[PDB]
Amino acid sequence: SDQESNNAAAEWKYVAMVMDHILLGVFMLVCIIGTLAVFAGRLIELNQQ
Amino acid sequence: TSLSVPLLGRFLIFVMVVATLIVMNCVIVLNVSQRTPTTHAMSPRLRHVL
Ligand SMILES: CC(C)CCC[C@@H](C)[C@H]1CC[C@H]2[C@@H]3CC=C4C[C@@H](O)CC[C@]4(C)[C@H]3CC[C@]12C
Repeated sequence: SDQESNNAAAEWKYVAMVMDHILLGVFMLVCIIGTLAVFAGRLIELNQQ
Repeated sequence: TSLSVPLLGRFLIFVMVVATLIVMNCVIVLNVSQRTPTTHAMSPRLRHVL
């Protein structure tokens, strides 16, 4: 019974790990996109002088 | 002023960057150390390297 319970718990842990990996990718991508979307328009406008 | 960066500011930004890199390093080391058979597979290449 303990082995079955641990297997179910490990399934939950695996789901959490997969969600963590997706969110790592999403949050790094969002950091890059926010940094660009805030500043790059004005920076390219100034560089085109 | 903005003609140059003061030494104090340069040093503080440098140590902040070093601290950020070491935080990333600690996160990576913890990710590697707490891997268990029930979630992660045994990479033989990394094991042979390290
Ligand atoms: C992020 C880590 C690696 C560096 C931290 C220190 C930062 C603030 C340092 C590293 C290199 C530095 C630059 C190097 C050279 C110049 C040209 C000078 O005419 C004005 C200051 C300026 C533009 C410096 C500003 C401060 C600077 C950007």
